[PDB]
Amino acid sequence: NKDNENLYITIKLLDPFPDHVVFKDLRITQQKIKYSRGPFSLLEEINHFLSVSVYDALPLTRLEGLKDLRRQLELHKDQMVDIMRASQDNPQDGIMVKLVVNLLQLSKMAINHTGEKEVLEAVGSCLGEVGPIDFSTIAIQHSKDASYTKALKLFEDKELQWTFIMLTYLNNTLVEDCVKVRSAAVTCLKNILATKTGHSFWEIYKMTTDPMLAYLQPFRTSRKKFLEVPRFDKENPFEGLDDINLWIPLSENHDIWIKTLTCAFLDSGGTKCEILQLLKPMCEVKTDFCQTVLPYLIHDILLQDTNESWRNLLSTHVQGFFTSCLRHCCLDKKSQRTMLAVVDYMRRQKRPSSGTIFNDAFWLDLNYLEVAKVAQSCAAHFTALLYAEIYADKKSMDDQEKRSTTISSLSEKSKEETGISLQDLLLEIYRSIGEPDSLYGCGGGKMLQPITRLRTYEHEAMWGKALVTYDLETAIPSSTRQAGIIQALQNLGLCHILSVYLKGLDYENKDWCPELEELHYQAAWRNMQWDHCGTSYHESLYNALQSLRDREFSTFYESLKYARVKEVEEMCKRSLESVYSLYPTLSRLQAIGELESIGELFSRSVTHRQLSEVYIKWQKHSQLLKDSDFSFQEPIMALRTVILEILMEKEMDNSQRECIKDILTKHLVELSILARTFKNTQLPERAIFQIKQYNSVSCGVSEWQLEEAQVFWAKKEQSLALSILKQMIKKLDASCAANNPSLKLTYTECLRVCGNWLAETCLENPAVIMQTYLEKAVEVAGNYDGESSDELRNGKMKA
Amino acid sequence: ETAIPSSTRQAGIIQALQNLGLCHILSVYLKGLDYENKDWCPELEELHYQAAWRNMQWDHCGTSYHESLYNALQSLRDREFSTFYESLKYARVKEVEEMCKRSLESVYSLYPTLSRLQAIGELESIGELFSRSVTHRQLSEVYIKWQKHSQLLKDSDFSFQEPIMALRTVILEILMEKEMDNSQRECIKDILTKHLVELSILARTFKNTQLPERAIFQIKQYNSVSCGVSEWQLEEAQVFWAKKEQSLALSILKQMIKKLDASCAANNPSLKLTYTECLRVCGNWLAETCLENPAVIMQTYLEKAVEVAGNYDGESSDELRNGKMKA
Amino acid sequence: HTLFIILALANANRDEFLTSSQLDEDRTEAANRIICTIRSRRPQMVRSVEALCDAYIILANLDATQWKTQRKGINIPADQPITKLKNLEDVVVPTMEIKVDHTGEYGNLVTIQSFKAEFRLAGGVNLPKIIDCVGSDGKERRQLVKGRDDLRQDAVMQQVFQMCNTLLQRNTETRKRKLTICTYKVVPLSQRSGVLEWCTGTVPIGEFLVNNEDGAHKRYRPNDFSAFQCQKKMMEVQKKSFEEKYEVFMDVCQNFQPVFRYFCMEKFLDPAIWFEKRLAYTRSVATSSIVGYILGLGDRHVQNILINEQSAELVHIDLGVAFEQGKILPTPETVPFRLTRDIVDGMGITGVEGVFRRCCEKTMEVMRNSQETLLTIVEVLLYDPLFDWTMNPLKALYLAQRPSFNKVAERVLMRLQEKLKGVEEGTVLSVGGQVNLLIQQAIDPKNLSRLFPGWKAWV
Ligand SMILES: Nc1ncnc2c1ncn2[C@@H]1O[C@H](COP(=O)(O)OP(=O)(O)NP(=O)(O)O)[C@@H](O)[C@H]1O
Ligand SMILES: [Mg+2]
Ligand SMILES: [Zn+2]
Repeated sequence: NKDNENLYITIKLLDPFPDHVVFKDLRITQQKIKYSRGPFSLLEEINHFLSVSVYDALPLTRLEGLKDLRRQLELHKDQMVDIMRASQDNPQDGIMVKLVVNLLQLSKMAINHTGEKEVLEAVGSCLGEVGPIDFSTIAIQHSKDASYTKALKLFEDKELQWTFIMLTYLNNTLVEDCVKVRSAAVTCLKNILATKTGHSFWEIYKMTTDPMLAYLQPFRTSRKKFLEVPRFDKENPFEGLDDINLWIPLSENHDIWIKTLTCAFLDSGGTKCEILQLLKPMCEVKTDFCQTVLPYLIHDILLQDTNESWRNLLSTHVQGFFTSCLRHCCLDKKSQRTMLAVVDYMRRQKRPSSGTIFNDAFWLDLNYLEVAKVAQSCAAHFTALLYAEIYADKKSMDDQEKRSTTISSLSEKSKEETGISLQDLLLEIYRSIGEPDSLYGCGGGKMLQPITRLRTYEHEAMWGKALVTYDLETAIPSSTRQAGIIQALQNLGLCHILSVYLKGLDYENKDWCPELEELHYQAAWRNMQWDHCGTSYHESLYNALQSLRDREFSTFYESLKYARVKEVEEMCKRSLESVYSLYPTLSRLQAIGELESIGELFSRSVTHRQLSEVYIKWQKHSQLLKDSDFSFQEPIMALRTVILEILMEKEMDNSQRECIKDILTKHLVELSILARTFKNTQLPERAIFQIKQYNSVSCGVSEWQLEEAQVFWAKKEQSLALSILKQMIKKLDASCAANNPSLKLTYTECLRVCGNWLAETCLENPAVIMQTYLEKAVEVAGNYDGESSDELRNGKMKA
Repeated sequence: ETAIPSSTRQAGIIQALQNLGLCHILSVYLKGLDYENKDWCPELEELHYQAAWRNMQWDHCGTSYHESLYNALQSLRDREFSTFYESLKYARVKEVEEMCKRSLESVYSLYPTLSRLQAIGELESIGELFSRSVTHRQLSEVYIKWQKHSQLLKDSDFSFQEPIMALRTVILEILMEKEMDNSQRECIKDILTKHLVELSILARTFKNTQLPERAIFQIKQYNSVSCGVSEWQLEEAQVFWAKKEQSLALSILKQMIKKLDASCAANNPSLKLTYTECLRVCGNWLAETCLENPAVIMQTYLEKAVEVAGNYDGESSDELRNGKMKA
Repeated sequence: HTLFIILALANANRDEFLTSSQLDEDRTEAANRIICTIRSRRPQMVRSVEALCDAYIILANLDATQWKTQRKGINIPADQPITKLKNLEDVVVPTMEIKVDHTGEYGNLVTIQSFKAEFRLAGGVNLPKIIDCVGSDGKERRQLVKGRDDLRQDAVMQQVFQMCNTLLQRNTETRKRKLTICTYKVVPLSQRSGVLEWCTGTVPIGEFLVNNEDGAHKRYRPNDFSAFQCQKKMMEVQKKSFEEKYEVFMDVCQNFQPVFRYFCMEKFLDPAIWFEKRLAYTRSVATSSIVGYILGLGDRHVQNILINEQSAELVHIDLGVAFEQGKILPTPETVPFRLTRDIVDGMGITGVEGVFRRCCEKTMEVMRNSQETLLTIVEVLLYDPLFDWTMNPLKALYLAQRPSFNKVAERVLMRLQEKLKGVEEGTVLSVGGQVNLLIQQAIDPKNLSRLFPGWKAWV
């Protein structure tokens, strides 16, 4: 059926078949169908992958598409720079962050399903190909159906929108395996379609084109008299809902709680809309339907509320539920999310009385501080922030009305009234959000507390102050005290000091918590302490490195696979709302991918071309990370340095290890430059020392000496840098005689930098500086006639 | 660097760690070094004894200087005065003998010896006070003598004054940790607080920030926050200001001012100086940071401090005269 | 990118043609020579663009004072030649921003197709006309045509804003924070008439806040003082003592609470989108305030600031007053920028603390690191013979109405250099200290009290 025009579009979009001999003919048929228009670029491949995603929610069928996307991301990294540059103007809808979100959603869908390990591994590899690239966005957005939104916009009446939502849900659940659910859905569909509202929905909705209209044709029937929903007048409609036990049973049974609450709402006589009354059989078989319909039932009750009796009853019961959450009791993370969704839905509805959005935010008399605290507990950071702002505004308005206060005073009143500090809650909300600038907005609370000071020092990269405070303070729990001490020591270098400190800590303490084992393994693999010898990340990395040294590739790949799966699983259970929560995971997956990629090079023969290509790929991907934070780039550079040093320490009888030595020297120079950019001085010094371990001083000087001089200049040591650069210039003058094209760039750059430094320090007259350094560099760059190069052009431009 | 000889490599590492505080880090580093190495050269034993007596690690237990000091401190704790005096005599004799064999041409070669002999003399002088009964007058006289001799050392380098202050702090803490059933240890607590405040000021003068923070922490260990604020809180605010943390120092000083305003009602002469100094310092800091208009700064801090210092009529004092002059 | 500028220079005196010093005639003759040189090889484009410019000038010269009370749209009279011209494939849209390519060939550019027959009017002293331009792609574009005003100063200010944007782009600290200045294309056509980009989807902050019919203050705080009452009270105390002005301003501020924070609440119901829009608004305000202080931007009243409905980013218009010429006004401006109660309230509960202060510090650091380039650009501007940036009594009275050049340029350059180096009152101030001083000066009620009531300090 390749020639079929109505089936060609859907055949083009199906997932590629697995790479096997049996699937050959279908594979060529699919590739020629898809590539009939022409070759697809990286952006087109990503767009095709995302269009395929919306069809079937089964992760097993997407394994081949995941591998194909990995291949395109691996061999089309050049187009990723153009893709990111094209999304700079509008980073909210960036295709890369959308792809990452879709992959993470697919991984979440793969949890608790057969063949999940392969899907998680493929997703981890895909997220390892693209690292923690700065997406210029803070909030994670989810893809929404444009057709569904347009259909919602078609209906103006709220009841018609409710009818459309219920009918869409019933159509969606009609394909479920359960037969009782299908029967209930069919009965509800017939009941809704038999009412007058269903008929009006059909008349309004028949203009548009939608398969749901065709699916609902057999259920619809034409009758002279419209179906009448009986209305019963209860003697006291409030007795069903006025029960504190009914609202909070909380016996670790959320399904029966939501079912009983929905049934109690349904049997109440307050409901006026006809379609909601007929949803009881569908509600009694599905808890998700009950959770979906509960906000609609509450809204319908409040619309018909008279004398504010229902409003007061719902306000006091919801407030009691929220207080029972705050307590310490021990509620299920589903009930809180359902109530948060109820509050969010009610916040978007217009009240019958004329008013603004602020008035609409108070359908019920609720204390939004408690709701914000629950949302923060439920990891709804933006919702918690909005609720906290609403609560603060409402309390300020109430105080102004009563009288007819700063943040600290308002927090004190909140603490003395409800026991929750607004400033503290805003502090954890902003920390969870992770935006660096917002942390300074709410800092007046707990200023003298050592934890806040240490967090501020770590955020500002004040590692020395953090180490001093960690050593000084004792009341802080030990586990995080040595965790911070080790982190501060590592960030300042001090590898030998950190190793001795770890040895002494292990000597004085026998109990070993997982955090200290994690840090010990991190220091062991970072310091190449190979004599130390579920599994965690750094432990897996250390085991993989030892397997690489011992040429045990099977366990090396098994360990890398296990680490990738564990990282993806750990990322799946997070909230997935803040972009900053993805960066450590993306960096870890990138490091794992780089180690896996270099594994094949280590296994087979070592050649100059393969190492050059690997270094070029590393440099290109590092340039793709130019906007990433140093905390997400430093582990990658450390792993690259460890890998290169492991390659060099391998037995090398071919006498061609100079290529690896040069590659490591260039990598360490780039690391020194990157650390200098981020106002770091210990790491560039360590990199210079590592370079000097494998290198020496000869007649022909090299670039790392200039890098060392720049590092010494950055350390506010002007005399040392000037003396080093002057010695470099003297050696260049005595050595080269306009014969080495490679030394031309080094000589020109050294002369220009020395002249600029002398001009800045005012240690020499302008005449001598011009005669000796600047015009000399210009003459060297120009008169040598070593043209036809781009680096020479850049050097001449700078001079 | 690794090619440097190990003995001086860990000697420099220990010296750098000690000069930056990091007492727990230095202790763990020493324990790990002793774990990984069995040979023990005299330099490392000297540094280990120095850290043991400086950190009050009393469970570690010819003789050298710091070893003699540590032995004397343990003898002081155990009330073994005969060996305490014998150890101090031996340390003094050894120091003089070591100074005799030097060239004796450079004045700078005498300063470490003079500082060590001063520390030995101070420990010997406080030994008699420890041996006999503890009284307020004797402690006051000893503190006055210490302050006068420290003022005699106002031009000395910090490297020659820091060990003396550390020994004084250790001596005071040893006096406080002694059993005290007379309920008059508050005098020793106040003396130690004043000594630590002076140490913080001296370290701040020499552009040192870790030692003032350690002294503030030690003060906070033995002190708390009450309705009537004290001077060490102002010293802590000054230390935080010296650490280029202007927001923290300003917030601390503002809290101090609010507590003073709510607590005192022109009734405590002692709190008058603290309130005036806090107001003047906060006003100067706000003026430097340009975080407030001149009208509000004058109305709230400067003229308020002047009014507090003048209208309270707590005259006939020299500290009040200095505070009024500064305001 | 150059034909319109040369034609505008050559059409300095075509306003009275259609309806001084020797440098003027020399410039006109040189512009005519350049036009003939361009027309030598491509005559159809030059003729078409000249006809379009003449049509714009004729449309601008139309009085159209009868439809002042009409806000539904008036049909363009058939006498205007702009209706006759259609399908100008050789004229790129002046309103749109044309990307610059290294190659000399320009292709696939959006060209003018036709113009709608209906034009709108905007409020003001004079009556500008809003016309719609249809491009080759068929997408309508709104253009504002202004008369009896000089638009070259606005174009120069837009160029400086573009330079500030480019400086902010190449620094990673501000590129990460996406600190940009909203810009609109200004195309001067003569010494008296011109055309400029109309910011679609934007509303004045004063229109949103203190509108008489459906203002935010009236909708959210009916019991508070009305905008008219506050304006009348401020105008009454104008001829009074400074203390009386201060106490009147405090009394008005007591009965006028900011409600600008509700813009994001009523326009962005999603908490994630609301947070993104609020962060973008705070970053835009901080960056615009720092840029305005660096350039000495003045007359930043409610009607001169536009806010985008879609992106919640402030747009600054009417940039005629700059280089601290507002301090020379009869009522001096004592605030470097507008940081009124509504502006701070719209930043969230944290106010100026947090994102606003850090962004201001980053922008000031970027400005300081590029002091030489900014000083060179300002030197280029200040010696432009056609740049009438100096304040004159006529402009001073027009701005505030109620019912040696070399020495001045050198003083302005010295003041700018002191600002770039952190010198404020003869002392060296760090970036944080300077930012704190600017925030304190902007939010000081005493400085706001002295300001002109038309600036609406209480708003
Ligand atoms: N570029 C623009 N984009 C959108 N709206 C604009 C633009 N320029 C002006 N407006 C609108 O026009 C109104 C009047 O401003 P403007 O057109 O500058 O006239 P004006 O106030 O009389 N100024 P001036 O002629 O310099 O005295 C503003 O309040 C805006 O609503
Ligand atoms: Mg205007
Ligand atoms: Zn509980």
